[PDB]
Amino acid sequence: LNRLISQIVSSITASLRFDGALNVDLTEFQTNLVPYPRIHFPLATYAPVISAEKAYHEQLSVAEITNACFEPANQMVKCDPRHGKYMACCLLYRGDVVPKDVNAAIATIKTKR
Amino acid sequence: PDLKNVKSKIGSTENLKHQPGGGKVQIINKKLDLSNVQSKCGSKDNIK
Repeated sequence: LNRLISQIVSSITASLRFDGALNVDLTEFQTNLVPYPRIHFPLATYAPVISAEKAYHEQLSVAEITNACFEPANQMVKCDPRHGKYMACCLLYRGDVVPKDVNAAIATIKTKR
Repeated sequence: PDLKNVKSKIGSTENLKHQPGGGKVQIINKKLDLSNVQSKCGSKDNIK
């Protein structure tokens, strides 16, 4: 549990430990995740979240991993976020990630309104 | 227990006076005055 928690915080601070295409500071978070100052506590997700046996039976694109982030079973807080209404989702990438397919993929989620 | 009164803090409940209100636009057009104008060649009266 403490090693998966680590991979979440590593990924949140990737943008300030190494260089990138779109570089999000820890001060930027409040301005996009907090719509009112006490409505300030977002739930966590990370993905892919698979073992070495599985990697070789699924497509691992920016499209696929961004689409899986929304699945209600694979949230790091045990609630069905369908019960409620999203206010702002902050999405944060790492690796072989071309911005055009970040734009496509996040567009597709909204397109599933 | 009893809570007597409690309310939300702070959003759309504190906005209900300020719309905001709109405005009005206008053209952006004129004329010119032609009342001074005569032709600058002028021989045909020389028939006199």
